[PDB]
Amino acid sequence: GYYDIDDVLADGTEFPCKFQYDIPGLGYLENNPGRPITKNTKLSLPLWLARILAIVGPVPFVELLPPDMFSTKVMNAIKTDPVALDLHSINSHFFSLAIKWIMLFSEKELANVVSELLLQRAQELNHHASSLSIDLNANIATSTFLLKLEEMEKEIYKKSHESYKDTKRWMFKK
Amino acid sequence: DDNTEIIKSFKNFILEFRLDSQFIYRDQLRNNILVKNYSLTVNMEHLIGYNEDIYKKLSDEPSDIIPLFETAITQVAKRISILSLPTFQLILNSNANQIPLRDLDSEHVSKIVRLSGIIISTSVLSSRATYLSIMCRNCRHTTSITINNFNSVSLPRSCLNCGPDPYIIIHESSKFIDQQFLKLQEIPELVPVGEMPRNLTMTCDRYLTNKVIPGTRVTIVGIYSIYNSVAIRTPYIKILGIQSDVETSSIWNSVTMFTEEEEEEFLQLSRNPKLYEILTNSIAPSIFGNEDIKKAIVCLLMGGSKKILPDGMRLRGDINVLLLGDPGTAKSQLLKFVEKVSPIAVYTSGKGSSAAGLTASVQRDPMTREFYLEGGAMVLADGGVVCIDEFDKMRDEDRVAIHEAMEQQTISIAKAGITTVLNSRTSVLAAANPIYGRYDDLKSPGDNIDFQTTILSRFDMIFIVKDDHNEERDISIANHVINIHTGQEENGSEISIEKMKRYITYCRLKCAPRLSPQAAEKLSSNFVTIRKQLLINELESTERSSIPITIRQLEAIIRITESLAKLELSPIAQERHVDEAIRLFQASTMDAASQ
Amino acid sequence: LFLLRHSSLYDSFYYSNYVNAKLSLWNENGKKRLHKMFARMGIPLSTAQETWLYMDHSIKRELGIIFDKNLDRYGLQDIIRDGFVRTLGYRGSISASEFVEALTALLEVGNSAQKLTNLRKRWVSNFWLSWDALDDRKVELLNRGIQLAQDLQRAIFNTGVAILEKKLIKHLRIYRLCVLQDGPDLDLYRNPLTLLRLGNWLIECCAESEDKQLLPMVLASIDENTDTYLVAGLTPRYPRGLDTIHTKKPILNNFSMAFQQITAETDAKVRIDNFESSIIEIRREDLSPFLEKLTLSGLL
Amino acid sequence: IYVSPQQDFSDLMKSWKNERCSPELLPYPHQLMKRLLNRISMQSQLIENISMGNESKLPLLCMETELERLKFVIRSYIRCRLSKIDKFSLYLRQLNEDENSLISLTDLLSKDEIKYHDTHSLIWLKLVNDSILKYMPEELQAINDTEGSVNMIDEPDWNKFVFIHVNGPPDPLLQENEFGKPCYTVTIPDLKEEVELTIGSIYVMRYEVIRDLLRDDKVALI
Amino acid sequence: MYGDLGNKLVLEAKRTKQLYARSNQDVNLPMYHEDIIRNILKEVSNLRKNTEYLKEQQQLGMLDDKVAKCQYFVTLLCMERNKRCLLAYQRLRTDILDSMAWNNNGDTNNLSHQEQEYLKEYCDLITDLKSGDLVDIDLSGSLVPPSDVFIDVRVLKDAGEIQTEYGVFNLIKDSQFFVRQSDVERLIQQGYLQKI
Amino acid sequence: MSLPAHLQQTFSPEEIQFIVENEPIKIFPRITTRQKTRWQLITTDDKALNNMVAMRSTEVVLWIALLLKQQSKCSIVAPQWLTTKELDRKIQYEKTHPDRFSELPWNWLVLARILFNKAKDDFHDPIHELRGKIQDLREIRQIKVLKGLKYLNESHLQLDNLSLLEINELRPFITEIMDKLREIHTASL
Ligand SMILES: Nc1ncnc2c1ncn2[C@@H]1O[C@H](COP(=O)(O)OP(=O)(O)OP(=O)(O)O)[C@@H](O)[C@H]1O
Ligand SMILES: [Mg+2]
Ligand SMILES: [Zn+2]
Repeated sequence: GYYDIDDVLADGTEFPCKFQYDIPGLGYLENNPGRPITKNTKLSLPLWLARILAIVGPVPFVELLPPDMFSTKVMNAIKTDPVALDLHSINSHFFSLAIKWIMLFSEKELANVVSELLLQRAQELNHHASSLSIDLNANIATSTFLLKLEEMEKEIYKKSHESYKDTKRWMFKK
Repeated sequence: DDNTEIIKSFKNFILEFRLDSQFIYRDQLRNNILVKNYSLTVNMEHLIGYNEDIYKKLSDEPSDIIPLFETAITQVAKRISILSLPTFQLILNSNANQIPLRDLDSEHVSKIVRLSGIIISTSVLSSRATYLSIMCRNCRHTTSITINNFNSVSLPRSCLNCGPDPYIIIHESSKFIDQQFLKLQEIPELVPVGEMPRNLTMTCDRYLTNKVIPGTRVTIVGIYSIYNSVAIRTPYIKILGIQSDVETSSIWNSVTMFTEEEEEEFLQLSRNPKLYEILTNSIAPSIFGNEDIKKAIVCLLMGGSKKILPDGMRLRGDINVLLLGDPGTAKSQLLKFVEKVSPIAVYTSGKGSSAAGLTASVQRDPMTREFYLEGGAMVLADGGVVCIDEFDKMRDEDRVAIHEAMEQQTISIAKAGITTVLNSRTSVLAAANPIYGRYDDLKSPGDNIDFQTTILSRFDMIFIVKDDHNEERDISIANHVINIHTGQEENGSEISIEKMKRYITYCRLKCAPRLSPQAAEKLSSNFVTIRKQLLINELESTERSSIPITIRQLEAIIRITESLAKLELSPIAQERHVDEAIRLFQASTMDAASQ
Repeated sequence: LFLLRHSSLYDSFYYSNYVNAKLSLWNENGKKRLHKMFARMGIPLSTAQETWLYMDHSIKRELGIIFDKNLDRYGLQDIIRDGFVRTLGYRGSISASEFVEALTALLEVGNSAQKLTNLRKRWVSNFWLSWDALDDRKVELLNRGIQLAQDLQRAIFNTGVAILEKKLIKHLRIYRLCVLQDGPDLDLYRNPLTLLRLGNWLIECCAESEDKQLLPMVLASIDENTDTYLVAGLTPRYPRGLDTIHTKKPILNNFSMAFQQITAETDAKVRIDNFESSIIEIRREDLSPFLEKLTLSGLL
Repeated sequence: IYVSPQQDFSDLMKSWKNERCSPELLPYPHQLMKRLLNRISMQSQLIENISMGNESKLPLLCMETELERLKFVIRSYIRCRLSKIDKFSLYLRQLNEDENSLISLTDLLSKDEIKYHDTHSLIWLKLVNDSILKYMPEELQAINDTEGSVNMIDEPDWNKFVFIHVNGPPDPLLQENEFGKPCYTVTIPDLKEEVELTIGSIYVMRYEVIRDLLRDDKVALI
Repeated sequence: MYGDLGNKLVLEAKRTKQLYARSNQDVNLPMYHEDIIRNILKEVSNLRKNTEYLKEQQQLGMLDDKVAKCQYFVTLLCMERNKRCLLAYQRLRTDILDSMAWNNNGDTNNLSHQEQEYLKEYCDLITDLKSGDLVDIDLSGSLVPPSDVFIDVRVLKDAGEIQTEYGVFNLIKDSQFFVRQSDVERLIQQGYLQKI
Repeated sequence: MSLPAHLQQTFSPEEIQFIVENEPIKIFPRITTRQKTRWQLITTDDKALNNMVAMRSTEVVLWIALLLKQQSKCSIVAPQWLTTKELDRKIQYEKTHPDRFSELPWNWLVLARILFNKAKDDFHDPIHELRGKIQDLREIRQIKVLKGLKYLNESHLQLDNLSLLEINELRPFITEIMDKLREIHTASL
């Protein structure tokens, strides 16, 4: 969405890039201002800039290098144990960037890996959302799993938890 | 025979108990199995209400019936979660009268008891067996054993020729659980006349392990039993439930133990326009005046924010406060209150302390002959506040043993082979007297203070409390104290100790403000002016200032600003907090230095 | 007994009007006598102080037998009575007397002319707490009421102890008088209900007993926030559970007539707006003339 | 085609549920809503007439309660429609601007809805042009641009998953399956898959594929 | 870089949305971030100046085609990003304003004057809608279905003998009514009554 | 905006109760309205109400029946599926068929909750037994739903005989997870 805040934030992450031309007066992209940017320079640009620079330019202006969030180590960790993995630390907008990357390069290995990860994680997500506390007189696991959730998973969990909580409140309303 | 009937009775309680329109225990079980917590907490008032006969059995012979209520829970859990799982733990809650720790004697052996105490030590987890696979040495016959951890079990003595004790355990096919040992000391007030506090050994299983830390008051439900280690047995308590006022799990890991309903209360309180006034008034309601010291104590309890720079340097985020003054000022009472409000705190007297008593000490185990490390006051207070009273009576060496733990927040040891760097992130609140007992204005400030500049510079704020005889103030204090002696607002002007402690925990684990550029420019200009003021004062007097102003004071002002911002859950610290921080610094440390 | 099923067997005897009247628990000899009674009944002190639910069940079952032989010796025989107990499945059973006590406690402490109006508004507010406590869907309110009732009875016991130890009761020929001026918990007695609770406590102890002539009592209390008294005449009561021809006859409360007569005759400034005509409000400086005229009236 | 008040209420409820669960903005049932509003006014007048004049107590209570129920249903329906118009304002403006498009707002919206659309669009455009757009160059000064990096016009989620109940006809598309039960056949072009929709069953389907069945009333969203 | 301010503004917008979701009943829009918006618009102004300078240099300068294309593309993208962040923040605030306007039948210092005008004329629009053919329905009514015909209610704050359309109610503080929900639904909404 | 965020894309439990309360139910009138004023409704049929006779089975809307029961002027006749024996049979059917849901009505939970709350003296079986049976059935169906959630995919999914309240509970999780799966798959091509 254009007005979706989460998407605007996601489009602001930095991705590695490598310029392929000689463009004077583009230093501000690099740390230093007002200096020519020589070819083969490596620098991290925001997605909203890097993507359009990569598709526009024959040789485009930049080439996208493999991000560290889609490296072989991360894929192996995803495949080994999806539920235990801490996605929030890898990137807070992992799934959105993954979908954007798949669309940009149309690679299906990543698509299958991400789909399996999402399904397996969603199983435990629903397990936790369905668990509602009770007060006898009138925890740790839930918190540790919540800490690991990505932003989109955190929205889905909130919605499902509220739905379950509303149904339980209606059914047992004295 | 009777065991099956008992199991059937406890299964019908879990399947038929409704107080209104919700099955409390059936739903608690399903919700626990869904998050992988194989246990059920049952309130004994509910069991006395379903069938009093079931309670009579559970209380008459606890170590025989509790094992039969666990299997009932397991059967119901299988029926509820599996469409045709270890043995479930039973955690008990009770409201029976608490027996004093020292009143437990032969009359309570093998009975359910409730008691309170202070945890002084915790052991490294051990592994107990729950399902052994065994084999015979000679004929190689395979069998299994099942064990419940309720003692009144050993390998078979005769095989099923094979000599005595023919069975060896097959470990790769057995299953084990967790076991922990705890030492419980009685509360200081409960102790009888002229008696040292007494200890008691306790053991917990599975989901009751790693629930407490040394130095926290707890309430225990368990079984007072005995184990043979002549015709005497050493008593111990088999824990069946732990209740504490400290969310140790939240403090060690993330933010936890706060319900959304509880969390909502904290946000509402933070939104109060005058939370600063309420917190200041809530500290020591029974001590008159001393508003600046109470604000300083609020800032010390709140703490600053710690930063780890990319190069690795760490910046202290705690605030240290010194109270120098004349007798009768209520410094010791303020320290005793701060020890009681803070989630973690230790009250120690500088006279009755030592370098090893603080920090950590090296001890030899009499059995293994191996040296190990035991934490002292500053380790026992890690993540909290240490109240060092009588700071002037401490010996020079024992005081010198505190510099690194006060500044770098680490305790480097190199003794008896043991070589390590522990962690001690504590705030020091110290009370002291001048050399002559009273701050004598006639003599120079270098004569009333025996503390060296190195130790003094480590304190963020130094308060030189002077007792001046003013008739109006004297009458006011007399009236206040008489009212205290002969004589509950709780109307938005003061909050109880429990709520304040929980709010401190929430703020510490939820906020860590950062300075905005305007605050940075303001604090930077103020530091330049203060340093110039010390130089003009020094040029005037040949003597070198006894109260120093180094970069540590700039960092202290930053910490005070950040604590004031954190008090209101504000992610950014603005000038409205910088002004208050500068005012407090001028009221304490520049005030002390000016004299 | 005071809240037998929600407190210990010890506290029920300790905080009971009748038991305190017949044993004088406000002094040390009374505590010694109560401990002797418990020792004779065969109930360990530790067992008695245990809460009702978790008390040893043998003694709980035998209580009727143990009480009936033992109580007559100590003069506490009339404790035996028949009442109404209501149980909701799988919940604790509560008696009518304890329910009424909880409701009254919620009414009392549930929570110039401007302050008076504010106080009356607060009591009108408490009315709805007590009204809610009557619904089985609201049980937390009832438990809250029982807790408050225990607190209030403890406070009344302490105030009565302070009154009796100092001998603040003046025994005039027409009536008894007791005026509180510097008590520790004097904010409690602005409510007529709490004042009547204390009045009943006093009426039973050392007034119902002692073989003294029946004399009406006047109880007054002060509040610095408004500098006025809340006087409250109280009717005397015959020895409890003593059926007799004279006890059969009822005793009326004449304080309304005398109070109105004196107010009309003197420039009293008395407020007689309370529904119970025996309770009025007086200014700090008018109580002495009012009581002098009361003694001289002779219509009490 | 009017049948009876009961049928009109049934269609009102069908429309309410479909609008609540659908991802797009369904066409407005002009005739049904006209009939319903007129009946509401007439019934209110009848209730007032009767009340102006003890066995008659219960009937009045029932009539008033039924009026409250009907008013609530219409209120929720209209509120949901207004919210959807808010979300898809630029999309509907785009529909109207295009002349090749078959749909026209006078058929897709009522008079109140079209008035709300125009007025709210004008108000919001005024606000944003004052606050932001008046500073940007002439190129980035359009609130509806589709040739930039990101499309500014939000379209309905065509492939959203929605629970459906197959209730059959009140038929050429109908057929039978191996087990002999009546069923419908639909194709998901993305996956090239053909999915059977047997009658009396509940499915979680994409909206695009079952959209025509929903329009013809063969299925109803739950 | 060139979108840091926009990112910060969107972060503040996210915080506002999270606060709105967490809050149960009372919601107050945070103070309009005038300073950050001023900085963002200033940045857009410098970007426009840069574009003008680039065009002038291309008209008379040694600049080449590829270099001009790249710079003219990087400036346009930066302006687009700033515009998107600004519009997202403003749209979130406007959505919350719409919700508030509908919650009422039809402090303010936080809003900027443009938002104040928007809210005023949006309430005018809501009332105009309510006046039309949907008069018999209370468009700004309750969205919870009617369940009970008669309810017990309690007066929460003292007020005179308010004369509502349905009748006269003597709103004495701490007094209960047995009335029909339909009549007293507005009073409950405002806070003069409670259901209990 | 016009519609709160918690009512978007889904119904609230009160909305489901509102929908359920329009289905017909059987009642035993305690009054004789039939003539040998008059109801005038517009949302349902009014002939049944105008023709009532004491102790004669008749069918009316559920909310009218509840309103009448509130006045002790009618006794609701509980559905046939809400007897002990029928619930035992349904429990057995659930137990023997791990891969399918029983053929309970699409409003069994909501109607059970409403009738237990309102008409406690109109059942021919002890209420506690019926509550226990409904709880057991709910647990079995919950196990089945948990097992069946492992087959979410970018294509259709089928949950036959699942009731309205359960579908309302599960609508957000199912719909959002399947939408994300579809988005990933579509991005793949
Ligand atoms: N407002 C008050 N100010 C000062 N003392 C108070 C106040 N209220 C109570 N006290 C009394 O202060 C006494 C405690 O001593 P205090 O803490 O004041 O000593 P200190 O000045 O810190 O110590 P030292 O006299 O050894 O230097 C207690 O008896 C307490 O009754
Ligand atoms: Mg001291
Ligand atoms: Zn052998």
